[PDB]
Amino acid sequence: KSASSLLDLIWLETILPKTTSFIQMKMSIMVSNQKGLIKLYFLSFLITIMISMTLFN
Amino acid sequence: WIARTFYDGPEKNYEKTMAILQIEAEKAELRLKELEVRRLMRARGDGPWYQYPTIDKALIDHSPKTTPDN
Amino acid sequence: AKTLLHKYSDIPEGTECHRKAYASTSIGGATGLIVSAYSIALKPPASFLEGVARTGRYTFTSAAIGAIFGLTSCISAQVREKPDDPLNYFIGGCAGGLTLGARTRSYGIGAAACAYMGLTAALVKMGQLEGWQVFAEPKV
Amino acid sequence: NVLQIVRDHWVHILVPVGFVFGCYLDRRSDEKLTAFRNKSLLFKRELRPNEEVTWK
Amino acid sequence: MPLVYMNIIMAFAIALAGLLMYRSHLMSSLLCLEGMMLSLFIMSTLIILNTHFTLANMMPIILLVFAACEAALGLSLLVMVSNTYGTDYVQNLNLLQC
Amino acid sequence: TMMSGRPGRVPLQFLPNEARSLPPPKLTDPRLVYMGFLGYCSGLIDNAIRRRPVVSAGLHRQLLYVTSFVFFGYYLLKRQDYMYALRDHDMFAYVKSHPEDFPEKDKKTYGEILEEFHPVR
Amino acid sequence: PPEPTIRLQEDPDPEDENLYEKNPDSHGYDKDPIVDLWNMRVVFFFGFSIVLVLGSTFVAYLPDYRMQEWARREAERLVKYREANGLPLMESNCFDPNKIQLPEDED
Amino acid sequence: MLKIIIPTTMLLPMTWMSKHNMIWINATVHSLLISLISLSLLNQLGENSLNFSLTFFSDSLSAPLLVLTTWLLPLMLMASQSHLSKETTTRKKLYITMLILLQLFLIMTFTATELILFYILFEATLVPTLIIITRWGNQTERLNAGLYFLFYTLAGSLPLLVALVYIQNTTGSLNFLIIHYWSHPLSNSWSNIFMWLACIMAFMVKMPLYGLHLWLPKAHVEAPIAGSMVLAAVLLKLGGYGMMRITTILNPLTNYMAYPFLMLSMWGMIMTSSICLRQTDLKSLIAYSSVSHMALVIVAIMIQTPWSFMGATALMIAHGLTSSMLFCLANTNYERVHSRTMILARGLQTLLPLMATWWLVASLTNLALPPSINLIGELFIITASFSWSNITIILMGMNMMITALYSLYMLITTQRGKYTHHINNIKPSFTRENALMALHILPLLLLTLNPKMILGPLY
Amino acid sequence: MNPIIYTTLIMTVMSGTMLVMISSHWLLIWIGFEMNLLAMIPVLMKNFNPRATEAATKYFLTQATASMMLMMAIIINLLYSGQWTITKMFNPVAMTMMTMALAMKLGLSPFHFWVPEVTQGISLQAGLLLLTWQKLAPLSVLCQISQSINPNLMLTMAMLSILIGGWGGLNQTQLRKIMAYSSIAHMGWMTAVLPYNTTMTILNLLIYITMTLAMFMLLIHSSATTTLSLSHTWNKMPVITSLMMVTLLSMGGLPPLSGFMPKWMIIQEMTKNESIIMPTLMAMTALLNLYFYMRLAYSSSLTMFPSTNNMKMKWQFEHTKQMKLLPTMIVLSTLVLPMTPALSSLN
Amino acid sequence: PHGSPDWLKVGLTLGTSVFLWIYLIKQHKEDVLEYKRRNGLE
Amino acid sequence: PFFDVQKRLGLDLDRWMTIQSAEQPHKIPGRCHAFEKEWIECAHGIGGIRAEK
Ligand SMILES: CCCCCCCCCCCCCCCCCC(=O)OC[C@H](COP(=O)([O-])OCC(O)COP(=O)([O-])OC[C@@H](COC(=O)CCCCCCCCCCCCCCCCC)OC(=O)CCCCCCCCCCCCCCCCC)OC(=O)CCCCCCCCCCCCCCCCC
Ligand SMILES: CCCCCCCCCCCCCCCCC[C@@H](O)O[C@H](CO[C@H](O)CCCCCCCCCCCCCCC)COP(=O)(O)OCC[N+](C)(C)C
Ligand SMILES: CCCCCCCCCCCCCCCCC[C@@H](O)O[C@H](CO[C@H](O)CCCCCCCCCCCCCCC)COP(=O)(O)OCC[N+](C)(C)C
Ligand SMILES: CCCCCCCCCCCCCCCCC[C@@H](O)O[C@H](CO[C@H](O)CCCCCCCCCCCCCCC)COP(=O)(O)OCC[N+](C)(C)C
Ligand SMILES: CCCCCCCC/C=C\CCCCCCCC(=O)O[C@H](COC(=O)CCCCCCC/C=C/CCCCCCCC)COP(=O)(O)OCCN
Repeated sequence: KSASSLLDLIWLETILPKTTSFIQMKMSIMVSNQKGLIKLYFLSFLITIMISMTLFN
Repeated sequence: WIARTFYDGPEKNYEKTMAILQIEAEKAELRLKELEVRRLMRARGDGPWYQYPTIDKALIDHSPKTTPDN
Repeated sequence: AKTLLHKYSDIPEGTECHRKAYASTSIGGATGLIVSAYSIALKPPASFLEGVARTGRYTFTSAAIGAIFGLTSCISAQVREKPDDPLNYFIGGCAGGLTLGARTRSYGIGAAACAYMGLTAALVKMGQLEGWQVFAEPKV
Repeated sequence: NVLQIVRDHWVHILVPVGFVFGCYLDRRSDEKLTAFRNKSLLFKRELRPNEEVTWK
Repeated sequence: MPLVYMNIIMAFAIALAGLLMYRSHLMSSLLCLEGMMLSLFIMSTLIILNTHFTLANMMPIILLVFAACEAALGLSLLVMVSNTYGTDYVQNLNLLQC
Repeated sequence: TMMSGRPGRVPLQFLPNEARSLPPPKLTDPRLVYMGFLGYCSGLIDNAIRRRPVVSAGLHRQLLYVTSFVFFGYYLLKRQDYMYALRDHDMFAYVKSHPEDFPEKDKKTYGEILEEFHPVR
Repeated sequence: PPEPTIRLQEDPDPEDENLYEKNPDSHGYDKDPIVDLWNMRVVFFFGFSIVLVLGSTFVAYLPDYRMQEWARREAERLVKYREANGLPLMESNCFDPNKIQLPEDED
Repeated sequence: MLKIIIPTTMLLPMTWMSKHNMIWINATVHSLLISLISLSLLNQLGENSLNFSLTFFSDSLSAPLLVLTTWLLPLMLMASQSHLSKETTTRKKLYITMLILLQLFLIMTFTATELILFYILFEATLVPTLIIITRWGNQTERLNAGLYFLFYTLAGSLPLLVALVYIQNTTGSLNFLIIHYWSHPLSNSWSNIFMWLACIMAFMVKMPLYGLHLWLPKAHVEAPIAGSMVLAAVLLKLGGYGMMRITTILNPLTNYMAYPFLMLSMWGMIMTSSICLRQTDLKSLIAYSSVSHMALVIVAIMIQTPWSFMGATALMIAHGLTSSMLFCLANTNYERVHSRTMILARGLQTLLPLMATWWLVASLTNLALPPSINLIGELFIITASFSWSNITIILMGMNMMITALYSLYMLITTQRGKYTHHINNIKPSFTRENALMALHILPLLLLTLNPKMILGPLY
Repeated sequence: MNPIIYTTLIMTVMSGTMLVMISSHWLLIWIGFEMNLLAMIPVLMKNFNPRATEAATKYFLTQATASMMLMMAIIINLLYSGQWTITKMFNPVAMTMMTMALAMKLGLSPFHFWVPEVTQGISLQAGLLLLTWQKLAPLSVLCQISQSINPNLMLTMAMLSILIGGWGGLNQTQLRKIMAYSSIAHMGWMTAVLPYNTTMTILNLLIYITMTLAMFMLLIHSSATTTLSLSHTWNKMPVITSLMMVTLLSMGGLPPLSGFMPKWMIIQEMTKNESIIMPTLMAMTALLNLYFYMRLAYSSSLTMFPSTNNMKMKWQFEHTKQMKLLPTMIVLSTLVLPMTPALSSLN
Repeated sequence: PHGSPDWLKVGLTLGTSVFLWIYLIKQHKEDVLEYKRRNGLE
Repeated sequence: PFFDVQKRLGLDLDRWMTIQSAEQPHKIPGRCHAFEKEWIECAHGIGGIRAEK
């Protein structure tokens, strides 16, 4: 109950591997989900240029 | 018989290890010295390394320039 | 820029709780505004009013997260009488994570935030103490 | 039958040849580490009448 | 640095921001590129004429020519895109997605 | 070490004349043997890809591969040795010309140095 | 539902093949009896005969490079010397304090 | 040292050029000859080491591991020759090539006079094992197992590399001899704490530690017989060898930092021993037994005393041999049954008596029955831990009790009782399997006659 | 197109890159960039379809904007110092604009968006050329002015590129998008060592170019552009799949393969300058790239996917066109780790 | 398809390999001689 | 990176335009000819770091 299922099969699995897998999947989905509209990418580029000009000097 | 036909004398390993230790010590000191030399040359720039190019002064035209004050 | 960094760092750790909380709230608000701008640029949800509501929510959450962290870290440092201890920063960061989870209303998110930004705050405190450089200049 | 079993059993000579070549290469690497031969304080020795090196 | 150079850089930045806005009309993207080119030509000409860099007078015209060639290329591309859709709307180019 | 601006450097010279004062690598150098082995592996892969008997399809092609690999490896080894010699020469010259930044440490014996002892318990 | 209920054209799962049915004295090495027998013979000769016996004898009679008997004889002669001279066997200091230069405190 | 490496490299050309029906015979014969050649490395000195050259050196810690690695290959070939019968010649040669490459990488890793070369070979051993697990595996989960067995390792090993190069920037040399002779104490600082962690967790992940042991049951279950043998016998010992080699520079910070890992190992040995009691899979049970033994080895290494190191070396050698034998016996059962479940096939002592004797001997030597070297290592580690603290004896005794319990449980469930009625394909055990068991077990009972051969450099 | 026209355009691209590389005047560098961009478009639109045209127009827009900001940076640098030579950039406002322009030309984050789109739109040969040859000129310009870059901005962009490539490559089933994200991650690794050592940058460029050439040529040989299409390759040329898996392991940074050589050295170099956190983050992020490489290898050679009946006919034919440099590229991208010190040749 | 060994290509390959080997040996001999001359060994 | 073909061959493809004080047509001087000339001879061969400092 505790040694085999609760810790070995569930919580030790939940902490290191499963959390990493979930976080990486979420970040990959968020980053890659771009509809292909150059308007959004260009606005993001403008925001990044403004941030670089106002932050790195 | 085994020691005679398979293994060399004790001194062999002793002096081989001495030579190996000497070589590795020289390598370590040379590594530290090279790192320090790199740092000094990059910081000061007087050394042969990290010599970034400047304008060549042979390109300058030394002739009257239609105006006395250059 | 680094004006907020100077304002936050100049204040001593063991004094001026309100000033530290104000600086942390300002930093959090700026970060939340930046995140809101990025989200709006990449994903325009439905309209101007929905977008401004989203920006306000994100900014309040981040400013809110920052406010909780600053007040807790400074109070722990003062009452424990042992400044320059990463444990106080760990406690403050994890309290901020608990508040973030309460805002998001998720026990798992709250616990994960507590752990993952308490560790981050402790690491930042250790780097400040030991002088670790994230962006090292060219030494050699 | 010679020149017939060789075409099938010639692979059996590879490993012993590798072993003797490895012994030769071990001596190869040994010959380059004689900078302190007969020079350690523990085994400073006078050479025998018909001896040139202490160890090879 | 006088105010004229600052205003020219401001015009260039405004043209770049308009290019990055992308309301519609990829033709407007080309127009923003050409406005950026015009600002660059004006600034380069003013700087070169101010300092009496005699040889650098070659610099502006060359730039102009090259940019115009670029413009031509872009125009051609736009036509082909329109030749598929019938309009030069930006949102029609959504087949490729990250 | 950025030797791009080292004074008296010919721009597009693979091997400068002064490199001729260094001992050339032997024809039995292990690095040359590894380059020949890489050429042999490339020949085997070429035979495998084109659906040919891997070991005995083209002897001329494999031998050309090995020979070209050995040639390029020899010249690359020459250049590498020259560059390392240059680096050591520059480092030694800089150390010699700047004695104040490389002082001679006072030699101390372990009998006069107090090192803290940490028991293992 | 006109589907054939077959997802794909696949070979049936083959049954296990017995090495004993087609060839008794099978030795479990190969389906070819001669190659099987020779594989068994070389395995037994190079595992049990060559390595297990000759290697064990070689390890058993390895020369004393660890210096066990040498250390025992050195200790024997050293104790014989110290007992005769009245010295107090092994000293507490591993090094002579005369050649150790302590740092004076003056505190 | 090249007298061992070059024949191992020549093993490849020989296999490829070998006749389509003579690969196994040639490979086994020449691997046994190479093991006989590598037997010469056991002749060590009470002095520093056997420094062959600038690149490779030998030690009485490296020598038994090298001998075991050279000895394992013929056994792996004999075990793998069975289930690869219906397999094409090219792919069988590829399997033998993977085994030879793994042996060559391990042999070069165990000498490794320099730490960066040690890291390079220690991480190069990963690729052949991953290929073997993910290619010649039966279940559909093998791929997942491979992923685990990969990433866990890298998750621990990538920081180590950074630490390693950092040390070379500060110390100036990563050679083991210079590192030992020029070792300096570590100040109790946050930076030194993190350098300690970076140097330690890379080897702790592969032992594995109790917290980081998840990959091991998957990798051992889904791998083929040769993969299980090489994972249990040699690949687990790389972490211990690395820890014993690298703990020299970590002092005196080891005293403070050893506490979390000591507690984790001392409790995880009990946890895994108890897990073994309730297990429906033979391979999983053997894997958890391996985890328990390696946790004891971790405790020994962290205690950092001469008796600790001696017991650790003896225990690694003994555990490697014992786990390889247990996996071989389980695979022999599986090849007849095709279910890999303990409760399915029962009463095998009635049908296969000699295999039952082999099972009994394997269980006894896993049970740490004196005067086996398993017991020698266990007792040395127990005594060193008692010297470290008198309260550890409770946990150690509990671990011994549960170990005996689950070992005899494994023996009784599969060998004793009444046979399964509907199973009728249980053929008599072949000469190959019996020879494999004998070649696994005889070295243990011969090494118990000369324990000092496997007690390490601190003997 | 006419083969003579294609040869002329390829030579024009190469001549533009060489003009960028060998000229000491900023105007000539800009002219070389313009020539390269002008000659690149028809190569991208060799196969006529709406996808190719869309990819080409996206590429044209991005490169024109990058060239225009490059020209503005040159103008500002001239304004604050009457210098046309490519040297220290003098002005800091013109050095930040010179960095973003070269970043968009290279495809570094946050200007990475166009790379997957253009790579997916164009064919395999155009993708090979775009991802291999189009990196020489901007990297050369960056190496020349490396001492002028602010380490903060360049390192931020490199770390962002690595993170974005690693995350975005996980969600891809198309091979061209995978290659584009791999290129983004490798460029991020490349530019993270520019402030410290340009030799490491060039070494990483060479290794990445060799690995990408081998990978793209293997993809061309087994004419598959998706994961499932590549999954059918084992049934005809299994050796191609095995070589592909070895190459993919090489690009994952796994030792003792060739791809481990750059990263290692870069980390080593960055440990000389008292930088520790960033290399660790880079390695932990490159674990993601290795993950999706391993997934592709799983689907490619380590498992046998179901096939189709018609494949039997493909068994009766051989490739008429063969690539001569593929075996050499594979060997160089797999087995050159023992040759590491040769990097002292200032490659 | 149905083709004989192209003796032109075989001859070119053998000639290229032999020429490269001869050039390499000559270059090595010249390098040893030059190094001995500059360093004053023999 | 920089392949100095011009310095290897002595071609002078674009060095004539790099600076203001390099042979303008009809000897027309730059507005800052003297200052550029002084700064260039100050920094010739010295190297970028030392020239800057
Ligand atoms: C530490 C370094 C030391 C070790 C070095 C290791 C590397 C060295 C070699 C590097 C590569 C060069 C050679 C490989 C060419 C590939 C050709 C091949 O496939 O083999 C078939 C061929 C025989 O087959 P065949 O009758 O020609 O027709 C069958 C077709 O070829 C094809 O038949 P098929 O298509 O019907 O069969 C399909 C099969 C066929 O597919 C393949 O086999 C592909 C080949 C493997 C890919 C190679 C990648 C490049 C090398 C990477 C090495 C990585 C090293 C790092 C460690 C990590 C390991 C990945 O593919 C599959 O089954 C798919 C699944 C395979 C499993 C997953 C993939 C794992 C493969 C990784 C292997 C890596 C090591 C390769 C070792 C050499 C293998 C030949 O094998 C050979 O005969 C050539 C082997 C070498 C020749 C030895 C001759 C020398 C002996 C005389 C000279 C004595 C020397 C000493 C001098 C002094 C004495 C007096
Ligand atoms: C079937 C029933 C039995 C029938 C047979 C009856 C006969 C019984 C006899 C068998 C056991 C009874 C005990 C008798 C033991 C006497 C022999 C013993 O004394 O020799 C030992 C010798 O044994 C060896 O030392 C141990 C064996 C070597 C271990 C290597 C294993 C073989 C290599 C295979 C690969 C390794 C794989 C594992 C990797 C490590 C110890 O010798 P030692 O007192 O010290 O000194 C030797 C003499 N000196 C002084 C001159 C030096
Ligand atoms: C998950 C399965 C197992 C995986 C491996 C787990 C083992 C790794 C754990 C590492 C050991 C602990 C790390 C640091 C230990 C230092 C000792 C410390 O605990 O004691 C006090 C330290 O005080 C507090 O602990 C401050 C640190 C608090 C922040 C740490 C977070 C606490 C819980 C987080 C656990 C998560 C770890 C795993 C992250 C992925 C002493 O106070 P002080 O004398 O002043 O400091 C002495 C050290 N100096 C000299 C360098 C300054
Ligand atoms: C992936 C492995 C590498 C493969 C590389 C391709 C191999 C085929 C190339 C064929 C020969 C190319 C050499 C060119 C001939 C003459 C070159 C000479 O004129 O240039 C010199 C320089 O020579 C070349 O740079 C050396 C190229 C040699 C590349 C080999 C290094 C590979 C890295 C280590 C991996 C081991 C690979 C071994 C197998 C190939 C002068 O350079 P310089 O004008 O003053 O400054 C520019 C360079 N800076 C800016 C960095 C300072
Ligand atoms: C199976 C998964 C296990 C994962 C293992 C991870 C544990 C290792 C520790 C984290 C990585 C640290 C790598 C550092 C490499 C050693 C270099 C070093 O120690 O030098 C320090 C650098 O120390 C650091 O910078 C370390 C900062 C850590 C940054 C990365 C954080 C990663 C996660 C930390 C939380 C986890 C802590 C415990 C993890 C245990 C694993 C479960 C000195 O820096 P300087 O600037 O040169 O000093 C000058 C002034 N004296």
